[PDB]
Amino acid sequence: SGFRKMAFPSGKVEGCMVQVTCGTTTLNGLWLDDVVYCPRHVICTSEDMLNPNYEDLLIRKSNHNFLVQAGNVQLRVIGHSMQNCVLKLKVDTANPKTPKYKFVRIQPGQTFSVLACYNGSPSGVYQCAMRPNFTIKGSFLNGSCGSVGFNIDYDCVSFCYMHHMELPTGVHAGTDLEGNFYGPFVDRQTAQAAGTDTTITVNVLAWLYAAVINGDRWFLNRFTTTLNDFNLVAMKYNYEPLTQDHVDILGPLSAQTGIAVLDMCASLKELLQNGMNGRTILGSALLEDEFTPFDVVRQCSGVTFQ
Amino acid sequence: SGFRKMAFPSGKVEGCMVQVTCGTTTLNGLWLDDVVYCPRHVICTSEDMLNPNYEDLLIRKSNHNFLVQAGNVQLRVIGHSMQNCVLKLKVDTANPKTPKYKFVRIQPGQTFSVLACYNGSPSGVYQCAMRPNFTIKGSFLNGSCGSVGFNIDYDCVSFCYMHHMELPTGVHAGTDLEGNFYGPFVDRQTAQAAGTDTTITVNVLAWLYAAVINGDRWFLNRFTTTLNDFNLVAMKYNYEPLTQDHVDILGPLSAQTGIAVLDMCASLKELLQNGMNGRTILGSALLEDEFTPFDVVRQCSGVTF
Ligand SMILES: CN(C)C(=O)C[C@@]1(C(=O)Nc2cncc3ccccc23)CCOc2ccc(Cl)cc21
Ligand SMILES: CN(C)C(=O)C[C@@]1(C(=O)Nc2cncc3ccccc23)CCOc2ccc(Cl)cc21
Repeated sequence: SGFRKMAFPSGKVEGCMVQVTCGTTTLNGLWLDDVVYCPRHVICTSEDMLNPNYEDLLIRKSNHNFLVQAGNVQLRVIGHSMQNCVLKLKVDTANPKTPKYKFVRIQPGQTFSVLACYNGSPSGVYQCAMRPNFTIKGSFLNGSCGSVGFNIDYDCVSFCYMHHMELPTGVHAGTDLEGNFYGPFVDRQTAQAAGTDTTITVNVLAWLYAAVINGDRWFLNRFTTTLNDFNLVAMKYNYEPLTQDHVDILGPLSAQTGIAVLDMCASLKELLQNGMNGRTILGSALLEDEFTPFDVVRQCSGVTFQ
Repeated sequence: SGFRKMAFPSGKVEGCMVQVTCGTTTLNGLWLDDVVYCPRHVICTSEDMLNPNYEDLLIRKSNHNFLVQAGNVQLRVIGHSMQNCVLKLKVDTANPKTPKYKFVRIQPGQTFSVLACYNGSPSGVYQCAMRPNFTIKGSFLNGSCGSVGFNIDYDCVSFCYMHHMELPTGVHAGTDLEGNFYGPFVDRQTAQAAGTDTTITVNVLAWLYAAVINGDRWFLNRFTTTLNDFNLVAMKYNYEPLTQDHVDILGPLSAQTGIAVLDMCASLKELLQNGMNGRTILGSALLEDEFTPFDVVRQCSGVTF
């Protein structure tokens, strides 16, 4: 029993973290096989940050301009190419610690672990969700660029995020490992703002099921609702609408706890209306939305605590 | 910017996790050098746990009764001994992935990362604090025993916890790596209950400093308090007393933010007597107490491992 925001063990990603230096810029790279992936903005030189022409800046670079360091060993860059907003540095050594991996593009509401790095050295690991506005609420200081988001499912690392920038509100933006940004963001210092963030409703419902599995029940009620009436109330609290796909994915938790999805939806409807009244759910006074239905099933047992 | 509950990178510990099987019981072991450490209750069946004589159960065991598996390789147990509530299995192979390490006993309020494991395989890493009642509010299912708690200092792993059991309230109990339980717990299936938990006051203050570093400052007030008047109020709300050592350890955060420790205490004093009033601090409606002053400095400065 118990419920924690749990990150995947970061060891498989730690053995891939390297330091990439281009001129005065130093950030992190992900060394997989004989390729080092990093944000392409490592090549930007002060006046090439408002409107950088990356194709032109990269053409002017040689392999000898990129300094790649893996621990206390300097890797030899033998090629460089760009794929969207990610720079790929071909090196003369395959990473002997390369895990089984894949590059996956995730959708909002999905969770992943972040291995925060500085100068190619891992400093911390935390769990977060891709917000509906395509930002992540990370914890990153200058030098964290190139830090990666990942999931580990059954021996294989799925790389889903690479950190590129911090927006004016302190939230973070990045790309998948193919260099495509999540959200309407660009790797330019031009005026950028995240859209108004909203609550990942399916994740709140999954977390309420986790609370019931862990013995919490005070928020439960005898009501049920239609999916449409629930969505009408939820959107008034900046909660995202719940689709039939979300109701289906909540099915196993519904079967495990004996609380139908729309029965739980009526409990969430009441929680939004009254507040918590000095009570907590899984030690939290706010509704948690960074646990997917998959995370709750992964973390929780097969038998519900009665 | 941003503030997250952050665990140490778990790689150095992952290379030490092995599966230990004794009879029908399977749990996790920590393979360091040529020794596998695990909870001694792996020698227990079902009746044994009700009233166990571990010295007697262990004497009846032979090295071949212990099945130790590191990945898909079986390790040969060549010796077995007990140190308090931990079983030490001498193996014929030193772990080539043994990091620089030490065994440290932590105090309540101190934080550490937990590498939750099942069948010697790491499944998750999370950060938690040793509660003042010596329990940890972990997330553990059956098979998680032997999962370890650790911190990292420079390139050295300090092992501070090994999971042994779950109490009736769902909170967890375990030992240091020398087998000594944290708290008044015993490794037996008997009526046990954690004492009433209290809030780690120095950690709340550190988290308030982290909020000020991140621009969240609505709770700051003009007031200050004495350490004695603060403690009188804190005791009343089931908050741990704040000592001069805590005030000293909060010194760098005080210097960085320009808010004296006793100035921040008057802020906490008001938050306790009045609540948050519909506001949040670092996105939380409750005061967070699982970040030490060192965790806040480490995160709001980027110390790497
Ligand atoms: C991984 N999880 C938990 C998801 O829900 C992913 C996701 C989803 O709906 N997420 C979204 C939740 N809520 C709000 C959102 C706003 C904008 C954008 C997405 C939002 C992503 C989109 O495609 C599907 C399709 C099918 C299912 Cl079952 C889920 C999803
Ligand atoms: C290093 N270089 C070349 C930069 O320009 C990085 C930078 C950035 O956001 N870095 C940051 C990441 N994450 C956290 C941070 C915290 C504080 C301070 C900075 C942080 C800073 C300037 O604004 C942009 C704009 C667009 C892109 Cl893609 C990157 C950036």
